[PDB]
Amino acid sequence: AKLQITLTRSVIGRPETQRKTVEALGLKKTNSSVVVEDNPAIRGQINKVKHLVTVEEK
Amino acid sequence: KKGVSSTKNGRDSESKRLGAKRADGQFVTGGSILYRQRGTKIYPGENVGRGGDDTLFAKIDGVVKFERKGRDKKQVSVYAVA
Amino acid sequence: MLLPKRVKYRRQHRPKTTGRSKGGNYVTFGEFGLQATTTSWITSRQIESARIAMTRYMKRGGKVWIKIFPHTPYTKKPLEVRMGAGKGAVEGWIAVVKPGRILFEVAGVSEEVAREALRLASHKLPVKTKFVKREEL
RNA sequence: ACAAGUAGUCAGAGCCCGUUAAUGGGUGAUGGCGUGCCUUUUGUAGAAUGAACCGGCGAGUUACGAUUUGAUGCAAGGUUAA
RNA sequence: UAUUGGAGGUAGAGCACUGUUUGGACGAGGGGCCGGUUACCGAAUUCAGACAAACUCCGAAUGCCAAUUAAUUUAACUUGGGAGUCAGAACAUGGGUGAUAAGGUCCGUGUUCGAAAGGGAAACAGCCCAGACCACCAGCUAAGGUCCCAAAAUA
RNA sequence: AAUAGCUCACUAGUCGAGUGACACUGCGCCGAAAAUGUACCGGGGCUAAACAUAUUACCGAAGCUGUGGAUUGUCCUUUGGA
RNA sequence: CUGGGGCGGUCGCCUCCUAAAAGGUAACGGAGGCGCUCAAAGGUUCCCUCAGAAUGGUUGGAAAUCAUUCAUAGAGUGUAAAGGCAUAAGGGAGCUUGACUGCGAGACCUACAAGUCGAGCAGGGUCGAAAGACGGACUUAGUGAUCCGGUGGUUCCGCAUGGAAGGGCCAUCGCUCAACGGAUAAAAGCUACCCCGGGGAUAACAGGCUUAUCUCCCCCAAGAGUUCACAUCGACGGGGAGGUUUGGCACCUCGAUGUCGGCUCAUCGCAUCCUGGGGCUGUAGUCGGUCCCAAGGGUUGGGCUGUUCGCCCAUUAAAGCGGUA
RNA sequence: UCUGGUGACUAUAGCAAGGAGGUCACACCUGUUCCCAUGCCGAACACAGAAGUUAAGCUCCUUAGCGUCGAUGGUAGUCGAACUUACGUUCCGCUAGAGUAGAACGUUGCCAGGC
Ligand SMILES: [Mg+2]
Ligand SMILES: [Mg+2]
Ligand SMILES: [Mg+2]
Ligand SMILES: [Mg+2]
Ligand SMILES: [Mg+2]
Repeated sequence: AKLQITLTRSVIGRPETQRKTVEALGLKKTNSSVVVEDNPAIRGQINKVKHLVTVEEK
Repeated sequence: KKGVSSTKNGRDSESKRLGAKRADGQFVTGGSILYRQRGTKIYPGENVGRGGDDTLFAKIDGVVKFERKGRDKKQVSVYAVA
Repeated sequence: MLLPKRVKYRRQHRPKTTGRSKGGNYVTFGEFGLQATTTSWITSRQIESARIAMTRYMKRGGKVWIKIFPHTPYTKKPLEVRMGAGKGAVEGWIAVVKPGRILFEVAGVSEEVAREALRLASHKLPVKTKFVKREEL
């Protein structure tokens, strides 16, 4: 339904791909966060860069 | 810097940017090259022609679709509804 | 089991030595055999040498099958030369072994004699080995 | 006057002083951190180069023409040169 | 990014082609001799094995091109004025070259340094973590750690 | 130099519980010699202060929060706050 | 250009692999070709299918030609290689000249100049019954800007005017300008008499990395040694240590790090030359050989070469091997 | 579904072996006068016929011997991550090829006569 994503790891030292994905999710700085609606399109991006972020059911 | 030792193979040509030029699903205008080749990796199909250089170009406007011919060949088609 | 009689191209890119045995992992001809557990390049002089050792011990009793053939040529540049100016000339023929490959097969001789012969062969050889019997069951 | 120091900073007792009065000035036992500056380089504490120290002097300006931008006239016209 | 559609022949496998190869069947040619016999030797034909950057009956992962299209983001292109750059470096990974040498050399793909301070690695441009607008004698953590030097478990 | 042959083929009995081999592994041992001074833990030192597998704390940055302050940009006008 | 120059090789085009399954991608990397050829080896219409193999035979060097069933093309395609090809793009045969003129929507490539592919529209053809197909060779090399000069058209300009000389335009010719984006129409050398500006961007010295070579150590144990692998010595092979040699790399030093021998002075390692302790032995003791522990000390004087080294003459208990720019 | 045309489909479609059959359709056939047929053959090609004949080509049925198709599961490889310098290890996706079962002796539109 609704989930919460926070950038827990830094984006320095990661390929441009992973940083672009992080840009697409709308996360700006380390430990920044956003709330978006559960959606296979969004899950595709979280799964691609799960090692930098974390999820919550909020 | 060594001396007299010399090799008889330091030569090559300029590669030709062959291969695909359009994909399944995009609107090509007529004349658009779809696949520059040698011999026939892909034969022309509907509304597609064969250049002198084995080049494949659309006859008319439309979408492009790659398909199978028999058991191991490929052709190309163009369809106009747009 | 020394050299290919002819090859098309004689200066070949060196072989990949990372992974597992594509095949030849079973005793097909022999009764007891010898497989490898590391990887190295095995040269013709080493194979010939391990063979003489094995077959001196068996005292011309039973048969032997060498399962590795030296196919790849290798190059070495002439001495005291700088870098560049082409590729060097062929110095020997090789055949890459990787963990699992059987290197020698034997039959028609008792088990202990075969094990001793393959032991003596193992020391003339640059790869860790293992004694194996014809897989059954 | 038992100490190992690119010489500062930061933390601080003790001792003297008192201002452009403000949460003040001088010195600093002792602790923490800390290899000048320029040039040139992939990279310089560099044992690469340059300067002993102070002071003065010491390097993208001007003429004419083009191009572009800003500004200002007035506009199917605008403008004079000798 | 999710979902469709497609070009291509790498990794891996495989021997159907070009070859490279180890054993075993099976009949036979010039020829041991008198066209000969038998050994063989040059192959034909099989069965089991294997090898390959310039082999492929096969064939991924991923990259790439595009969509009737979605969802999240915020760039993108055109014209004009001004440039600097053409000595790169190391790590990780796919390869050539060398000797499966080099802090080697030449490419591809990231990252970092260059042009990056801060914490860790004793010290240590390139490694790990992380990008410094300016205070504060506030708080939480990452990599690394918690007996003393030296903040934290002699858990 | 013929040979001198006891003991583990072999067990009653000295007497009475065990004893060959095999794999596949976890951690060590040997192989192991170089030049000013320990000198191949940063030092002390460590039988855990090593290693493995869990668990729970805490420290740790100029990262990220907290409070105050610049300076630009985009919004609301909350002409002020975001 | 160049793993410093020099010497050798190379320089433009096409094909293949390296190239990591789009495209692209480098090395003095691994392989080869081109500077043409075809008036049919072009266009079109209609026909036809191949190499080899045996069941084989007038020849039968074997297989020439001929025969017959299988032949996935294993053959041919003018040439290098790679993609293709029985729709045949392969092989005949008949007509033929499209190996057209004027162009081109669009696309590919791409710094530029160039290069590549084009449906279609006119003009006039060829072949075919027609539909159609044909702006060269199955595709991809077979090439060279400009300036200049020549030749043929055109009748555009042409210096008061009419002509003309000269230009312009269109067509074409003349380059191993091959160092192939071509400095000129025209060009080889030595400087130890050298000079200036630069560089550790780049060599000689040593420092650093590596350890191919080099010194030493080991492992396996055929074997020699009466017998006997293992007193000693150890082949074929295999694994290492060291950083003393010959090198490789080009990282500090060219606004200077004096380089070889000898002299003076040493200092440190031990893989020990003597001396001390031992295990051994194919050691009866003296003898020697081997291995282990050992670095405290000691470890000559001369002849010959600049020599280090090495040889030689006398001694000594020994006349050690290396690091230290 | 017969029977003959003519598209369509990756041979699951095919090859072989066996067994039938002619519903006047198909062939083989029988001839060269003709249009024609050449190089080198009336073979072919063209044509004129129908006496013959299921013998073959053909069609229908059987059979997996061959060819073809081919999963599940496991494995190799690999995107990403975290360790690490090992000819590596772990976690997570994706996921071959070979082989094994099996599939399979085709379906099929239209047109014309059939029944
Ligand atoms: Mg200085
Ligand atoms: Mg100094
Ligand atoms: Mg000075
Ligand atoms: Mg000078
Ligand atoms: Mg100086």
